[PDB]
Amino acid sequence: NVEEPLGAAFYIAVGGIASSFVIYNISRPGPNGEPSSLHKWFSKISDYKDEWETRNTLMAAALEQAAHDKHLLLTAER
Amino acid sequence: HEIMIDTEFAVPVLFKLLPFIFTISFSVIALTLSELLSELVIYFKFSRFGYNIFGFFNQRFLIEFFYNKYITNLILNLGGQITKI
Amino acid sequence: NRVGDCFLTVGMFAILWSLGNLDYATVFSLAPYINSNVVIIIGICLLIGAMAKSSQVGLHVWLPMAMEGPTPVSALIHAATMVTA
Amino acid sequence: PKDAVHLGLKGAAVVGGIGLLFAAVRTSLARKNVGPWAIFTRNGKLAATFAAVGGAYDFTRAAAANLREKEDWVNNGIGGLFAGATMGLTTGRIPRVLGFAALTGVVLATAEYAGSGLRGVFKRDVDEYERKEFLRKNRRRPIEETLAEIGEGRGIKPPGYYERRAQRLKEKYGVDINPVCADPDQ
Amino acid sequence: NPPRIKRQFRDPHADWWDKQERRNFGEPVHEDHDILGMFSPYEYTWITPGKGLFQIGLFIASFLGLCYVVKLTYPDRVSYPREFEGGLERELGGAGAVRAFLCLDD
Amino acid sequence: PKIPYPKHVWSPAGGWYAQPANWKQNTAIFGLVIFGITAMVWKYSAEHEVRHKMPEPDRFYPSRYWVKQIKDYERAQKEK
Amino acid sequence: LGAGSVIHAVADNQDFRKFGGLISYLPLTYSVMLIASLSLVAFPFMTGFYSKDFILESAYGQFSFSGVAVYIIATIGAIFTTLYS
Amino acid sequence: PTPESEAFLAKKPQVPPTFDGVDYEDNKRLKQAQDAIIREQWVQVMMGRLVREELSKCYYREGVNHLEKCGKLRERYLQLLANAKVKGYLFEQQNYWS
Amino acid sequence: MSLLYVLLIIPIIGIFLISTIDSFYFFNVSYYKKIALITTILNLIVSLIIYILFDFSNNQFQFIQENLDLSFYDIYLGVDGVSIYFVLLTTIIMPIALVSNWNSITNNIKSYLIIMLLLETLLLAVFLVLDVLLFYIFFESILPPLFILIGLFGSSNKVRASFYIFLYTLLGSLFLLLSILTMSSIVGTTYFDVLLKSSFEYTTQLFLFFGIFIAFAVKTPVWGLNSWLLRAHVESPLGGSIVLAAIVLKLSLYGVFRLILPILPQASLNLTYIVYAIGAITVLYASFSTLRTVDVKELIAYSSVAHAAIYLMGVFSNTIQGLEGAILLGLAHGFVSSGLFICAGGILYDRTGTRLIYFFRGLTQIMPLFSLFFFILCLGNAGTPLTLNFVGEFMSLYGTLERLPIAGMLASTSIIFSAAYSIYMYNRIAFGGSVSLYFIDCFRDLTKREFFILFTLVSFTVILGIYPSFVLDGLHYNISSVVYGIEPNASYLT
Amino acid sequence: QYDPPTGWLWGVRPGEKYQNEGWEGPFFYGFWGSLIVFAIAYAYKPDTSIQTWALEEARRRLEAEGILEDPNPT
Repeated sequence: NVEEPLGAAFYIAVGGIASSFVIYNISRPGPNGEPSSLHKWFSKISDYKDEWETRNTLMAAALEQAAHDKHLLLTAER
Repeated sequence: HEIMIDTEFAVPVLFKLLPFIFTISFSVIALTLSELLSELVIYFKFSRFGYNIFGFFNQRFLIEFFYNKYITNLILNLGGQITKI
Repeated sequence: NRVGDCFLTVGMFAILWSLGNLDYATVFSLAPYINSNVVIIIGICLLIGAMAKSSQVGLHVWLPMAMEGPTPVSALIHAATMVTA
Repeated sequence: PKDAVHLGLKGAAVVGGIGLLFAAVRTSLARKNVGPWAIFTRNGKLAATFAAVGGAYDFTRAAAANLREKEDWVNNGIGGLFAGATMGLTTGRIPRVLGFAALTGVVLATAEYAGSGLRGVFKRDVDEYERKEFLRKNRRRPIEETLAEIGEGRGIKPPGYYERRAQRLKEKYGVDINPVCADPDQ
Repeated sequence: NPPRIKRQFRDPHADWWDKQERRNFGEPVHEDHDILGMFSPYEYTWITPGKGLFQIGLFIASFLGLCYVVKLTYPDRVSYPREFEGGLERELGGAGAVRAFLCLDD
Repeated sequence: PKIPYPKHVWSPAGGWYAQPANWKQNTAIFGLVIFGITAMVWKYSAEHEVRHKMPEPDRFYPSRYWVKQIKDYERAQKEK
Repeated sequence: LGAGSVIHAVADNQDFRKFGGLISYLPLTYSVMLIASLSLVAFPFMTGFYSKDFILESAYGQFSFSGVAVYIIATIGAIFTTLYS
Repeated sequence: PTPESEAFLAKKPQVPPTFDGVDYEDNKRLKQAQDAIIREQWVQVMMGRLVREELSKCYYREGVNHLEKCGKLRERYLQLLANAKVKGYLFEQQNYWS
Repeated sequence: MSLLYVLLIIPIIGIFLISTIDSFYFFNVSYYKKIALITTILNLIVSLIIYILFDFSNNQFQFIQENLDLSFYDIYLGVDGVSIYFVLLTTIIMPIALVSNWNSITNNIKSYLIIMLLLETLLLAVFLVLDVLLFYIFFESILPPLFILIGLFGSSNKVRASFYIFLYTLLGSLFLLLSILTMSSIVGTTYFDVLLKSSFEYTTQLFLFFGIFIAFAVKTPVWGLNSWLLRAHVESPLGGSIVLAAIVLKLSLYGVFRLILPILPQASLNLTYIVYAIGAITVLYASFSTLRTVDVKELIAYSSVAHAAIYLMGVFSNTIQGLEGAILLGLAHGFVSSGLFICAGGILYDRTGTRLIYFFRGLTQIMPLFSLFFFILCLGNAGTPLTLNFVGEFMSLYGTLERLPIAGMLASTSIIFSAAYSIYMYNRIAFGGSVSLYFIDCFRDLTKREFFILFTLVSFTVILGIYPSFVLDGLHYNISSVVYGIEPNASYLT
Repeated sequence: QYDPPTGWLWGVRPGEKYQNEGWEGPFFYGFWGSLIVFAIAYAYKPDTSIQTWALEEARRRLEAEGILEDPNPT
């Protein structure tokens, strides 16, 4: 009559459900107030208000001008 | 197309009670043709005509027989054509 | 039962195409005002899907074969609940 | 209107004349002496083969032109198929008559649609700089250009599509379009 | 290639290396060995499909026979179509939906 | 009798005739886990079960004792 | 479930050709299977009576060709149900 | 009405949803025009989802009398269903009409 | 420095470390596998951080880096909604592919590990570059490492398999190259921002479509052009067979979102009936043959041809639902297909040495855990709900149906036929008898390594099938830019 | 009667124990650990989907109609 341990899988499944319940409750932004500090930090690091538009527009223009130069050189009259 | 009111009123009494009549009549006959007469079933199961319809309905209208050789085997042979040829 | 689900899946595709959703509230509130032909298309697909799981005269062969399983399975699934879906 | 028969002999003579050349070269590279007149004894089946293809290509490519009265890439396709087909009959295999007909017809069709620059490509005679600039900077076309040549529908529903649909359905099915009022009020 | 026969038709009671499959170990196999074994579509050997199609056709003849009999002698309706005040106009969806019976042709 | 089977095969559903010596102690533990999250499902349901009709006060309706969307209605109607 | 107790009582036999006389051996099983059989045949005043028999009345109650036709189609089905029962 | 939050200030298009009078050589303008076209299409479609939600609430509220008490949303949803659809910016960016 | 270049350079550090430890310290071959495994997980960490900074409703490419050093060929990296999930899938799959082949690779471990790390950098560059010539440079750069990987670590027919993949890919690509070159001549560049606002002539679009479609049809693969996959997916080692079926096949699906839909709008609309004819023919033919396939590996490999046709039809739907479901299908397929190759090429093959389904039967009696995961994996291959495969299957079939009903109807027979071969293969291996009598030596069940890589794969396909909003959320705004059409009353507003 | 549960998980016999191969630490603490840490961090990632932006505008557009009685009467 060997005994059976509950086993790590029992705690991984139970702990996963328990952790999900715990984490979800603390993740709420409150009743109607401002989002918690952790939410604000995530917004701050991923701010990128106009970072990519400025960088992207400069790159397209630089390669527009490249193309005009290439066109002028390969279409040069023989 | 609601038929509730006519079902309770328009149907003649005989038709409403008919399945009860047909059930008692056909259940005593089934009892009468088994342990009371019980040869007629054996006569029928060896009559040439009754033999075929016994096997027609025992074999489920032959539907499964035609499903295998015309649907699943054909699907299986189509695959064989593609893999080999 | 997948042969039925093919038509069931296609029937839901017809519902999404003509209504933009398939919630019961949205499908049934708008049904009287919808094209009569698309209702026929949708209903035919629902009928073919229902024909397979309720094992009607076309897609019926799987049901008597389901008796290979244990008898309590035959009572709960192949007699009173799944076939009634 | 071109003489297919008169052209066909010229095509056979030119291509088959090359056949006599390779026939004469194969004769000179023969280890066993067989005589000068062996050019038409055993090497004849090479010049005859080559002139057979030239006439088969030129006649059919000319004959197809007279049937439709238009000179384009396709005429060399049919001539290629029959040139390829006639190269098969020497082998004697039905797979080979089609295999060569496929090869020669596609090659010769491809060089006419493209206009292979073997004898020289087309001359633009125009400013190459402005041809590139015009294609690159043309970014909006009038809607009539796409609509006339991709059609209307299949998600292409320009303004006024529904009114056009009502008239188009009326002439083909004879039904007035009027969806229901979907509301007890109004 | 051995003769192409489903392995359904071998002896269940013979000595088999694989009793479940009904096959001996060195036994040669067909190029359709995959779809000739025990786990494969059953081969129903009741009757030839030529006769089989005939028997089903008689049932179709019988089914159509009852259809004709009912069509010749089936009772006429007993009650007039129920009249509905206003034809259930508003509460069946308005004029944009189907209405009920109201003073129409019969 | 009892079908012979390998003792080297590990199954999550138990195996062949698998009954642990502690079956009752572990059934108790799992039954508490099932009850524990079923109550959590009960708590979540009572807060988000939405109705458009209010049951009569004199009528059997055990939902009235936990579900919020009508629990507040009863006390709101208790103001006149 | 009643049949399931029959198969369990015998050595898991499922062929009718090997049964009979089991009424004195399965008194509760026979009684419940008899109750279930009368409800299936729609013997009057039983659970199955109120449901299935009313479909038959409704079928004829719909005073159409198809309704009366399938009342006939279903009345043979009622007859042969009694026979298998 | 509900005030716009900081979420609906960063992504609010600053330009009308048109490709008219836009220089495709200005990358920022072309992208802003493309963005504005997409946001308008998505709003009309999400207008369908919201209207679909009161029609759902009306349906289970009314029951028998939904066919005569929930028709205001049935047209409102049907109009949005027949008009709103995310179709992109690509056809207008390449063709001009009227 | 951009995080996108961090993605590319980390696997090169692993190549440098693996090739150099022998000089730094007879090093044990276990250390290289730990270096190679740790390298791939660090790469996943950067991808998870990129996805957490990613903006789901931005039209400009993100995580770009200024260059201002214009050469003739330069490498520009960017990421938007469509390409990010393909990036995450390469990073999620590569650690599993290494752990899958942990004990099976017995010789040339540096060579095996260095090629896989090189393939990760090359495969990720495909979804990250911002240029169509850059796209082709990396799409075709994987050919040498894949050629050498198959011949060094392949099975008996490895030489033929390694010759088939290189030659088909080289040939189809040279047709794509001729199209990419014609575009660069017309526009002057293939940088995405410049090239996307180009409107080619319709006749040019037609000849540009062909060649591009010739290439992608060979790499989809469509039926009749699929002989290379069956030779190369089967003969390839399990790790390389995972990369070939989970990531390599998905480069042409992502290539439609960059090379066909935004720059060939009219041709795609007009030639849809050709594509849907090939796709529907592919679904039917790829399904009947995989019913008759007796190699278990060849059977799993060739079902991919059947699913690749489904999301190829969904990518030509011109429907936001079909396009998204196509990405979901190609994403879910790379999970289930990876697991099935592990189950067949890794678990059956390593124990038996044979791939013939004839020798397998009733493994449930001995391997309870294998049958557990192999059944969920076959349910995913059959497109059962609560699996991301169902959601991708369902959405791309609706788009296919709404675009061409009859083609969508014929394509919608995969609900029947894919289930037909997934359960037929399952019931012959796991079920259908007690235990195969050719097993004179009892087997062991799933090891911890076999259990974890399978459990991870069925986890991704199930969580994402219960909440597909994790992928669908960042995919909505950017695919809105690849649809072609207008409404009669929602266009040209003033 | 019933039998006690038996079997060798991972194929490790009762006499012996499981032996680490070298992939366990990287897989559990690295790949799985990162995926969990990513999950909690995802719960704080700000919403950037086009719907929640468009629901806000569409809410106002339907508010300026007979639908969706707005909180303020302006």
